[PDB]
Amino acid sequence: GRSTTLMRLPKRGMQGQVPGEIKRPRYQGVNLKDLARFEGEVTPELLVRAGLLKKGYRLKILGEGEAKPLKVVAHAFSKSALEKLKAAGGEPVLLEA
Amino acid sequence: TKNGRDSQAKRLGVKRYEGQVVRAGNILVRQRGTRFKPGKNVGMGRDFTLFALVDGVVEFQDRGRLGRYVHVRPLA
Amino acid sequence: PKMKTHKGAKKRVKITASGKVVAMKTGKRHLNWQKSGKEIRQKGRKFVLAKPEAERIKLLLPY
Amino acid sequence: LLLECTECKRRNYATEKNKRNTPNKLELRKYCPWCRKHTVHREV
RNA sequence: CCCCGUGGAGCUUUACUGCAGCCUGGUGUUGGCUCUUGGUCGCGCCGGCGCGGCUGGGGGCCUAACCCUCGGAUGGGGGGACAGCGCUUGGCGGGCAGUUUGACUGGGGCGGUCGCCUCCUAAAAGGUAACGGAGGCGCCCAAAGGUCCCCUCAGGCGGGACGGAAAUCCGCCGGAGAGCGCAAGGGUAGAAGGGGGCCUGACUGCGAGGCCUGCAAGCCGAGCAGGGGCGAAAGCCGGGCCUAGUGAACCGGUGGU
RNA sequence: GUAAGAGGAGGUAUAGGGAGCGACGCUUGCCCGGUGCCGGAAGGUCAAGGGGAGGGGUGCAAGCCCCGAACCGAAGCCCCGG
RNA sequence: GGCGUGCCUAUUGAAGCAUGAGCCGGCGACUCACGGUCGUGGGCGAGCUUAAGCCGUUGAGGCGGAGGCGUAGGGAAACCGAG
RNA sequence: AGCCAUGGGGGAAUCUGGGCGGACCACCGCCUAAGGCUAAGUACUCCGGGUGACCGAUAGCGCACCAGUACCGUGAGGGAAA
RNA sequence: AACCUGGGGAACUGAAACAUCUCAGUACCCAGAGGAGAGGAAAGAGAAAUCGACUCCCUGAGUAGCGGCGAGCGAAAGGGGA
Ligand SMILES: [Mg+2]
Ligand SMILES: [Mg+2]
Ligand SMILES: [Mg+2]
Ligand SMILES: [Mg+2]
Ligand SMILES: [Mg+2]
Ligand SMILES: [Mg+2]
Ligand SMILES: [Mg+2]
Ligand SMILES: [Mg+2]
Ligand SMILES: [Mg+2]
Ligand SMILES: [Mg+2]
Ligand SMILES: [Mg+2]
Ligand SMILES: [Mg+2]
Ligand SMILES: [Mg+2]
Ligand SMILES: [Mg+2]
Ligand SMILES: [Mg+2]
Ligand SMILES: [Mg+2]
Ligand SMILES: [Mg+2]
Ligand SMILES: [Mg+2]
Ligand SMILES: [Mg+2]
Ligand SMILES: [Mg+2]
Ligand SMILES: [Mg+2]
Ligand SMILES: [Mg+2]
Ligand SMILES: [Mg+2]
Ligand SMILES: [Mg+2]
Ligand SMILES: [Mg+2]
Ligand SMILES: [Mg+2]
Ligand SMILES: [Mg+2]
Ligand SMILES: [Mg+2]
Ligand SMILES: [Mg+2]
Ligand SMILES: [Mg+2]
Ligand SMILES: [Mg+2]
Ligand SMILES: [Mg+2]
Ligand SMILES: [Mg+2]
Ligand SMILES: [Mg+2]
Ligand SMILES: [Mg+2]
Ligand SMILES: [Mg+2]
Ligand SMILES: [Mg+2]
Ligand SMILES: [Mg+2]
Ligand SMILES: [Mg+2]
Ligand SMILES: [Mg+2]
Ligand SMILES: [Mg+2]
Ligand SMILES: [Mg+2]
Ligand SMILES: [Mg+2]
Ligand SMILES: [Mg+2]
Ligand SMILES: [Mg+2]
Ligand SMILES: [Mg+2]
Ligand SMILES: [Mg+2]
Ligand SMILES: [Mg+2]
Ligand SMILES: [Mg+2]
Ligand SMILES: [Mg+2]
Ligand SMILES: [Mg+2]
Ligand SMILES: [Mg+2]
Ligand SMILES: [Mg+2]
Ligand SMILES: [Mg+2]
Ligand SMILES: [Mg+2]
Ligand SMILES: [Mg+2]
Ligand SMILES: [Mg+2]
Ligand SMILES: [Mg+2]
Ligand SMILES: [Mg+2]
Ligand SMILES: [Mg+2]
Ligand SMILES: [Mg+2]
Ligand SMILES: [Mg+2]
Ligand SMILES: [Mg+2]
Ligand SMILES: [Mg+2]
Ligand SMILES: [Mg+2]
Ligand SMILES: [Mg+2]
Ligand SMILES: [Mg+2]
Ligand SMILES: [Mg+2]
Ligand SMILES: [Mg+2]
Ligand SMILES: [Mg+2]
Ligand SMILES: [Mg+2]
Ligand SMILES: [Mg+2]
Ligand SMILES: [Mg+2]
Ligand SMILES: [Mg+2]
Ligand SMILES: [Mg+2]
Ligand SMILES: [Mg+2]
Ligand SMILES: [Mg+2]
Ligand SMILES: [Mg+2]
Ligand SMILES: [Mg+2]
Ligand SMILES: [Mg+2]
Ligand SMILES: [Mg+2]
Ligand SMILES: [Mg+2]
Ligand SMILES: [Mg+2]
Ligand SMILES: [Mg+2]
Ligand SMILES: [Mg+2]
Ligand SMILES: [Mg+2]
Ligand SMILES: [Mg+2]
Ligand SMILES: [Mg+2]
Ligand SMILES: [Mg+2]
Ligand SMILES: [Mg+2]
Ligand SMILES: [Mg+2]
Ligand SMILES: [Mg+2]
Ligand SMILES: [Mg+2]
Ligand SMILES: [Mg+2]
Ligand SMILES: [Mg+2]
Ligand SMILES: [Mg+2]
Ligand SMILES: [Mg+2]
Ligand SMILES: [Mg+2]
Ligand SMILES: [Mg+2]
Ligand SMILES: [Mg+2]
Ligand SMILES: [Mg+2]
Ligand SMILES: [Mg+2]
Ligand SMILES: [Mg+2]
Ligand SMILES: [Mg+2]
Ligand SMILES: [Mg+2]
Ligand SMILES: [Mg+2]
Ligand SMILES: [Mg+2]
Ligand SMILES: [Mg+2]
Ligand SMILES: [Mg+2]
Ligand SMILES: [Mg+2]
Ligand SMILES: [Mg+2]
Ligand SMILES: [Mg+2]
Ligand SMILES: [Mg+2]
Ligand SMILES: [Mg+2]
Ligand SMILES: [Mg+2]
Ligand SMILES: [Mg+2]
Ligand SMILES: [Mg+2]
Ligand SMILES: [Mg+2]
Ligand SMILES: [Mg+2]
Ligand SMILES: [Mg+2]
Ligand SMILES: [Mg+2]
Ligand SMILES: [Mg+2]
Ligand SMILES: [Mg+2]
Ligand SMILES: [Mg+2]
Ligand SMILES: [Mg+2]
Ligand SMILES: [Mg+2]
Ligand SMILES: [Mg+2]
Ligand SMILES: [Mg+2]
Ligand SMILES: [Mg+2]
Ligand SMILES: [Mg+2]
Ligand SMILES: [Mg+2]
Ligand SMILES: [Mg+2]
Ligand SMILES: [Mg+2]
Ligand SMILES: [Mg+2]
Ligand SMILES: [Mg+2]
Ligand SMILES: [Mg+2]
Ligand SMILES: [Mg+2]
Ligand SMILES: [Mg+2]
Ligand SMILES: [Mg+2]
Ligand SMILES: [Mg+2]
Ligand SMILES: [Mg+2]
Ligand SMILES: [Mg+2]
Ligand SMILES: [Mg+2]
Ligand SMILES: [Mg+2]
Ligand SMILES: [Mg+2]
Ligand SMILES: [Mg+2]
Ligand SMILES: [Mg+2]
Repeated sequence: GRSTTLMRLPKRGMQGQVPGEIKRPRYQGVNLKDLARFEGEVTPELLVRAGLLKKGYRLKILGEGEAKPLKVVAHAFSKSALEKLKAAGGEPVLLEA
Repeated sequence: TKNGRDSQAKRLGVKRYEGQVVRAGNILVRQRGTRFKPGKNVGMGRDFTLFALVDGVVEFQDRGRLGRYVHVRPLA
Repeated sequence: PKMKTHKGAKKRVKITASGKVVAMKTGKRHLNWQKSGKEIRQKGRKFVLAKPEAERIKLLLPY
Repeated sequence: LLLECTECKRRNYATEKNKRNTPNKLELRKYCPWCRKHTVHREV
């Protein structure tokens, strides 16, 4: 009946705009721990065919886990993620065009 | 008439007591003026709020002329 | 059918990865004029709520 | 009167309160910006 | 009847907000000739004269749009680029329409009050009601702030040119009955009070841990890093002895990354 | 009545609408500050629109586009009087 | 002979001079759809699951991964990522 | 605040044409307004049939029965029992 | 009977008052179509040097966004189908 707890305030900037959302590339965080699970040649094709991509626009391996030896084609690598695979594998970056 | 008036209670006075274990910074006692003085390992703020500076036990020490002091004896 | 997310509360409250609800500190935009540097700084950060935290959860549910 | 101090050769403000008629027209008190450290702050 | 419900309806107006209606500028329907003032482009002539398109305005005449009318007239008469009508401007606008018109309250109305601080009520923790008793706040200050050093009252009695209940000065007694910007209270001279010297920590980036608390909010804060002030230094400074001096969110203003 | 139109009236200020008072007799005083209505070619304010000093965006450029001062702009309200 | 103030409702309080009910029979009030949250029975597991629809059947199922939830968070965002 | 549509005013060009890609400008790309027609997949159920962890005469349609009837109302309309 | 298309178009109610807003282009009045009706071969979509009429279902998605940024309201591209 009083001022709802709506007394809190919208910091959220970019909260909207007439034409709406901007089409920008979406990077899916995929950990190299689950990546090391299977072995061969990991590419976006495989991770989406069965795993943790789900048609997400881009792939970006990263984080905890221990890197198996293999070529890992991704669209982006974490600085720390580039270390694990460099220490026993190849760093195949993304496309470009 | 013209009376019904009063500022809400401030809930001051002795917050911690002698023989109580205290962390670092716990307000030991909130007060109006200097009803209590600082002491060993005990600072105070703008409102005369007394609060621990170390970890330990509270103790009160009356000293007639000087007044009433409160300190914390460190230990671990 | 299909609860609608309360937009007004999404536009001002993010739910944490665990289950907590965070939001910005109140009273920092208007009342201001000259308040201790402590105040305006204390007001910069975000906090957690309590019981109504569960209330607000029940809106951004599909979210 | 609500006062606001500016920084020299820069763009920084600060909370203040000047006096209208009371003996106080300008404000030449020093202060500390974020860029570098310590520079005089005029009223403006 | 009476009260209550964020019920209804009829009615009122200088309640709010529309609407019809009426007034009004531009423009379309909308045309001709002429006189007069301002402008405008080119030329003949020393800011002005002569010519044309375009004109803005003002006065006049015209007829063929448009309107009225006359023995059914492809016409005559009257009016006439006005009126009417379309779009658009602003204004008057209970004729009409939709609604608003707080709560507490020893029934309601009238009166009074509505948030913040101090004291009492309050029953020796905290808390605690009444249209209980009694007062304040919606500010003030670049010195009334920081720091260094220095000084200590009010009053009573005695004594002193103006003055003496009380100006100012010397003396003796004088632990706080003064002062602390302002209410009250707690506190305080072993300063928080009075006075100088240097200065602007009425800094930025933070915040261990607590008081208070239904939520939100309010409150205290050591210590850390940066750069700085006062002091030989240990050290103090993140505004004023402290408790009031205020306003969630929304919408919008100005300056920056 | 949206309109066409109709009532007014197939009437014409000795008529038609509105308002108040209310046969008839004797009478109907003072106050225009406020409100209303009436009058007032000046002046103040005022919308669209006309105007365009000056300013901005972009482009290699000619340009395109936007912002905008003075000044001309009704009724209304202010003002003046009944 | 002993004892003994109807039922319901509403209430601080009802046998109440508070409400409702002449009596009987029948009718009569917490449901469903979608989404949500907790619990619970069970299937599978870093995976789990299908929607329209197509094929079959005529009280038969199967197919269909498009898509959804989950495997990473933090920040307004750019971005970064076990931070 | 674009795109689409258009009541009012101004008012073009025919591929060196013209519209669009969220103000505007340049760049890159898209599409060709101001004429018309076009089956199927889709909606519904007065009508026929089939089926029901649908009802069984206070139910089920208002009507299992000569019911939109009797009766009611100026009328629109209301509307049983059995 | 209902379905459909166009022209016109409410209020209760919600917002715990109410005026924008909501109810809702719903109710309903009207004109027209037919076993359907509408729509329909890009002056399209919108970021892929990609798609390729129209309708219908699943999804996208309670997303994007709109909003006294209240109450609420709520797309499209794309993907799976007829
Ligand atoms: Mg309120
Ligand atoms: Mg009281
Ligand atoms: Mg009190
Ligand atoms: Mg301090
Ligand atoms: Mg202090
Ligand atoms: Mg955690
Ligand atoms: Mg702002
Ligand atoms: Mg202010
Ligand atoms: Mg400060
Ligand atoms: Mg900051
Ligand atoms: Mg989702
Ligand atoms: Mg109420
Ligand atoms: Mg009501
Ligand atoms: Mg009412
Ligand atoms: Mg009402
Ligand atoms: Mg009415
Ligand atoms: Mg008025
Ligand atoms: Mg109207
Ligand atoms: Mg009109
Ligand atoms: Mg006009
Ligand atoms: Mg007009
Ligand atoms: Mg004209
Ligand atoms: Mg003239
Ligand atoms: Mg002329
Ligand atoms: Mg003249
Ligand atoms: Mg001239
Ligand atoms: Mg000239
Ligand atoms: Mg001349
Ligand atoms: Mg001449
Ligand atoms: Mg001329
Ligand atoms: Mg004439
Ligand atoms: Mg004529
Ligand atoms: Mg004539
Ligand atoms: Mg004339
Ligand atoms: Mg005219
Ligand atoms: Mg018009
Ligand atoms: Mg108007
Ligand atoms: Mg209404
Ligand atoms: Mg209403
Ligand atoms: Mg009341
Ligand atoms: Mg009374
Ligand atoms: Mg009153
Ligand atoms: Mg007192
Ligand atoms: Mg007490
Ligand atoms: Mg007490
Ligand atoms: Mg007690
Ligand atoms: Mg109590
Ligand atoms: Mg009393
Ligand atoms: Mg001084
Ligand atoms: Mg002072
Ligand atoms: Mg002073
Ligand atoms: Mg004396
Ligand atoms: Mg004396
Ligand atoms: Mg003397
Ligand atoms: Mg003298
Ligand atoms: Mg004192
Ligand atoms: Mg001090
Ligand atoms: Mg002194
Ligand atoms: Mg002083
Ligand atoms: Mg000093
Ligand atoms: Mg804390
Ligand atoms: Mg709290
Ligand atoms: Mg304070
Ligand atoms: Mg240095
Ligand atoms: Mg301090
Ligand atoms: Mg103070
Ligand atoms: Mg001081
Ligand atoms: Mg206090
Ligand atoms: Mg609001
Ligand atoms: Mg009309
Ligand atoms: Mg007539
Ligand atoms: Mg007649
Ligand atoms: Mg007559
Ligand atoms: Mg008359
Ligand atoms: Mg009269
Ligand atoms: Mg009389
Ligand atoms: Mg006489
Ligand atoms: Mg008279
Ligand atoms: Mg008279
Ligand atoms: Mg007289
Ligand atoms: Mg008058
Ligand atoms: Mg007047
Ligand atoms: Mg004038
Ligand atoms: Mg203009
Ligand atoms: Mg112009
Ligand atoms: Mg220029
Ligand atoms: Mg110019
Ligand atoms: Mg340029
Ligand atoms: Mg000027
Ligand atoms: Mg005028
Ligand atoms: Mg006058
Ligand atoms: Mg017996
Ligand atoms: Mg009870
Ligand atoms: Mg009885
Ligand atoms: Mg009774
Ligand atoms: Mg009763
Ligand atoms: Mg009952
Ligand atoms: Mg009875
Ligand atoms: Mg009965
Ligand atoms: Mg669903
Ligand atoms: Mg459910
Ligand atoms: Mg829960
Ligand atoms: Mg479950
Ligand atoms: Mg089990
Ligand atoms: Mg579905
Ligand atoms: Mg087959
Ligand atoms: Mg089949
Ligand atoms: Mg069979
Ligand atoms: Mg997640
Ligand atoms: Mg870590
Ligand atoms: Mg047009
Ligand atoms: Mg041509
Ligand atoms: Mg040609
Ligand atoms: Mg040609
Ligand atoms: Mg060509
Ligand atoms: Mg050509
Ligand atoms: Mg664009
Ligand atoms: Mg190219
Ligand atoms: Mg296109
Ligand atoms: Mg064509
Ligand atoms: Mg078909
Ligand atoms: Mg049938
Ligand atoms: Mg029977
Ligand atoms: Mg029977
Ligand atoms: Mg039959
Ligand atoms: Mg028969
Ligand atoms: Mg009957
Ligand atoms: Mg009858
Ligand atoms: Mg009936
Ligand atoms: Mg309404
Ligand atoms: Mg509301
Ligand atoms: Mg009402
Ligand atoms: Mg609508
Ligand atoms: Mg319509
Ligand atoms: Mg068909
Ligand atoms: Mg067809
Ligand atoms: Mg067709
Ligand atoms: Mg068509
Ligand atoms: Mg067609
Ligand atoms: Mg389409
Ligand atoms: Mg369908
Ligand atoms: Mg769904
Ligand atoms: Mg919207
Ligand atoms: Mg809407
Ligand atoms: Mg709608
Ligand atoms: Mg699709
Ligand atoms: Mg498709």
